[PDB]
Amino acid sequence: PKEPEQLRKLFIGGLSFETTDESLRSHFEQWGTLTDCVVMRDPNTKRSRGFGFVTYATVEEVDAAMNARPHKVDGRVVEPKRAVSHLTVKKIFVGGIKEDTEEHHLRDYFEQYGKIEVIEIMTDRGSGKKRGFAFVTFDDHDSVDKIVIQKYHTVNGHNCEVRKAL
Ligand SMILES: CC(C)N(C)S(=O)(=O)N1CCO[C@H](C)C1
Repeated sequence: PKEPEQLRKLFIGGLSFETTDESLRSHFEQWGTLTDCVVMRDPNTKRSRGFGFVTYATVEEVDAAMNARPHKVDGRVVEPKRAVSHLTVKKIFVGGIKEDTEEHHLRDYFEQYGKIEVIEIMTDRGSGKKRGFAFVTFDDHDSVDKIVIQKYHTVNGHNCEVRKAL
């Protein structure tokens, strides 16, 4: 069946106050079927709150929209982010990699989530031995958001624990 609706949503910040449900939909329908699309407004004045959300039919459509950033909607570059599972970071902790996992193992796996800028395999300050964890820094937060919602990460045969790093 369908992926959970929460994983199909994009929170769009930085909207022009002139953006409407209809203009937000017309824009974001370029990357998939929208089952929902709302501009948040004040309950009394109806003036835009400057943000809204869109819900796609599939996760692949969310990916397509994110890959099409930057989005200029009604003349203003907006800020789409996947729904919270927002702590917006570009770096992950990767644990459980033991002593045999190398840079290329992490690169070959994680490069399919986003563009990697730094891989830091952690070693012991005294002995230089690998400590069994690493940090990966990407050029953009959506890579991290995609990573941390997965139930599982398998790298170099290890089932890894992956979390946002700050
Ligand atoms: C040993 C490991 C489990 N940590 C406690 S960490 O390496 O300090 N680490 C640094 C902060 O970001 C990560 C989420 C956590």
